Amino acid sequence: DRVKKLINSQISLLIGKGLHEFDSLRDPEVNDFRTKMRQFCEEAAAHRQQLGWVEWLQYSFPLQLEPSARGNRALLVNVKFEGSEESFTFQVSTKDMPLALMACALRKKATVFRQPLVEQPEEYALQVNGRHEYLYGNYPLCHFQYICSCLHSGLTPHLTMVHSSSILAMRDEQSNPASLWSLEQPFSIELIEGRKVNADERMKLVVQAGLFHGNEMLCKTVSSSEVNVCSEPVWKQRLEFDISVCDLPRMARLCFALYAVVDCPIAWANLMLFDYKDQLKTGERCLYMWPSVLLNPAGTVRGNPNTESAAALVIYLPEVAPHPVYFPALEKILELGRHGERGRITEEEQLQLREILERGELYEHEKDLVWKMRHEVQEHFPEALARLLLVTKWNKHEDVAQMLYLLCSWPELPVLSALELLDFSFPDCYVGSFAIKSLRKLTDDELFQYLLQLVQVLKYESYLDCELTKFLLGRALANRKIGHFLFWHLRSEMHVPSVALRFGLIMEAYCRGSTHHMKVLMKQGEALSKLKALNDFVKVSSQKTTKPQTKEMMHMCMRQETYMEALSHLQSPLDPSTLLEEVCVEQCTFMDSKMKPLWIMYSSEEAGSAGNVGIIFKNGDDLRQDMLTLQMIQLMDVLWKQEGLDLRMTPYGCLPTGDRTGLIEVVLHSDTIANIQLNKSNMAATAAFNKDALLNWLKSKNPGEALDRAIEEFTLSCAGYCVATYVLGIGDRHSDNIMIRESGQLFHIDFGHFLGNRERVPFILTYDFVHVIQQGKTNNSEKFERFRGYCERAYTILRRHGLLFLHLFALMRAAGLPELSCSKDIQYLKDSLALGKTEEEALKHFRVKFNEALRESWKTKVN
Ligand SMILES: COc1ncc(C2=CCOCC2)cc1S(=O)(=O)Nc1ccnc(C)c1
Repeated sequence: DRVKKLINSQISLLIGKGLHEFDSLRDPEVNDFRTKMRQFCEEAAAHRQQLGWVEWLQYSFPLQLEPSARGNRALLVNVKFEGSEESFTFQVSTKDMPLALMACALRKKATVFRQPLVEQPEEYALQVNGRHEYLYGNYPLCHFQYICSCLHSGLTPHLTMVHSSSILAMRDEQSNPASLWSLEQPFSIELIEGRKVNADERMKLVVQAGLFHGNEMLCKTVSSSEVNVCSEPVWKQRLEFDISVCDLPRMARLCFALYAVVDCPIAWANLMLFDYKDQLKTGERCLYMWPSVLLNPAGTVRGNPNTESAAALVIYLPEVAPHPVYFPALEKILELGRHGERGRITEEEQLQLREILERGELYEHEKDLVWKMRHEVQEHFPEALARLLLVTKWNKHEDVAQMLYLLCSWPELPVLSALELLDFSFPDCYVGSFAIKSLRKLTDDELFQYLLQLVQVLKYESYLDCELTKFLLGRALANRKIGHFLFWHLRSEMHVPSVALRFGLIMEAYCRGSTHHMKVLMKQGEALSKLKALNDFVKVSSQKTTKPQTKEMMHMCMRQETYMEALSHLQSPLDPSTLLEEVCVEQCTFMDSKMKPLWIMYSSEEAGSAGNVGIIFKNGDDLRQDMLTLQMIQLMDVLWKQEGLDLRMTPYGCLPTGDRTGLIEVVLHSDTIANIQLNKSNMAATAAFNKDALLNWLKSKNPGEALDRAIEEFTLSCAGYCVATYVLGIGDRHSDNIMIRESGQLFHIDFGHFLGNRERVPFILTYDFVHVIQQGKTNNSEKFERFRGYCERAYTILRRHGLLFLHLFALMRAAGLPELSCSKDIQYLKDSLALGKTEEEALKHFRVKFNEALRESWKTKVN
């Protein structure tokens, strides 16, 4: 009671919505979700409380491995022991396991402390200094993301030997405190009246209505009669749909659209015909409609929360029986579908099936053949499940029972196929459950890669308690990195009234499961409060006083006790492994752009060089599209690295955290092309020609022999971003949104416009980069053509995984991004990846675009 009331107020602050509002609804669906999901999450917290010390490391500090390891050389390593400032530098091989390194550290400890030790290497974990990152398991050193980054950057790994008893003390510290088919009457509803309708009084009001099973219409859309415009329109009329009440599928939704005629659209509404407990809905309903900016089937089945102004359509769902009618059980359904005649198929008719299954829209007579051959499909082409599901007649219960009988015997599908089955175009709760079963095999690394999309799938759900929510909640409770990000993906959409109820409930369920992680997340949101307040002080001050004056005004504001306490010693929302220890106030600043984004610098004494990190607080712009583009780029880099192609990419973090608010990870020792190209006086890189400025900057940052590898880092990262921006249609590319690292790595920032946005983005080649690739020479086709090979290679690797990109982009349509909503945007990708052509055909096409970019590049060399 004493702690439960505090935990409840902590949860409420964390999610920015009071838990009392959930109870004020008096909603049974909400209440049952809160009881059931708190049971599931506390069970998980208890399971975690007893975990072994190595399993607790797997929960808190999951391994960050290189993509090639997933599923030789000398190396200097510095190792200290927890509780001592003394350290030991020693040489190891890139192929040695952490155990060998730990055993070597223990021998070099026994020889200094003159004592034959009791502790063994098996009792220790290697922590990365000043990070929530560990090195454990049977993997060679080079296979870890930390050691791998240290070899490229030439840096020395600094590890700490943490004992098993210390790891177990962290676990203890973070403890949680103690029958339908008989009804053959046509489906009908009574459109009674409307409220708060704001429309043109010269026009008349109409109510269109469709019956949907996801994207497909169950029957033709019906329309209401015209009634003069006013705040309270009255109809009191019965609308009949060409479908039997027995034929209505389980996941069927009634979609409404209120509009004016002489074509101004006013509002929309949806609802499920079956409630969460499978009962057919009866009685009067008040539908608080959403404003339209015609019928919207993919829209939310929950009403508009603002009842103080939303227009409300009043409907009556008739009583089709004297008793409540529930949806038949799986046992009753499987028996109907179990009986299903099998006919013999011709060998000439079997050639037509194998061709269209491997070929993708179908013709009317081909669907007839796909359905007839459903049994041969299940047993020889099980990967064609989604084609068959689309040919099934969801408005004819005999077909649906027959399909579900095959589904329950269907072999498990590869992850790529399951991702397709999560699309709104497959709304059956059993299809969704078969897809989740096939996704259970996803590794925590694959899960995390597609986590963003899986969160958008939750918006397509028809009911609060679903298999996907339980799967995502179960994975978040067993891996703290997944839990961290799943929290921030939901927390960032709390300002959207259509998703606030579901996301606030899922966040509450997680907080029951991890009380310690709630405190860690609160500390992060508290920092975000102070950052918003400090960015507001800057947004105002910057437009009166000069940039250097506003900087010391910001620095004094940051030096207040409330700021110094809130902004220090927290986990980075961008990376849970990165600890943000001491704010370096004098190092902080802000951009002179419209939204004045804050650049907050941090340092750590325990972490050293790796502890010096930056975060950019952005308020005013929507960070969702950058986050998606960056994840897509990082996916391309994982795909390329899996084929042994490392193109030296820079997928920095970017996380939306609230309404037009979010963080971006600063990439240090990097500058924009525009700033290097300023060609300033008295500095190192000043050149005779501007085409040299960038190569002279690389020359000053990488002296002598370092330059040759800096040019190769540039070439590889160039080839990678040329392909990525081409495939993704990233336009609006200029010198101020292209940055380069002191290492030679080139990268892109400011991903506001992608997928052509409506024009087709060509392949781009800047001659300023071509000059760096050619090592400052006018003609160097040896180096230039290596670059063209790196490009062709990168492009062909991505095409082999084009379906993965298409399925992921299809799931992202749920997010509501203005430049990603319909098939028109997904078309840009099929064109850029040339997915309908053969490899030699698509490479030939790609070669033409690269040559066309080269002709465009010579138009600036000749000048
Ligand atoms: C879209 O906005 C951003 N995107 C990325 C960065 C980064 C920078 C350096 O490290 C990797 C991240 C920063 C921002 S920003 O600071 O909000 N905007 C900028 C616009 C143009 N030029 C600059 C230097 C910044």
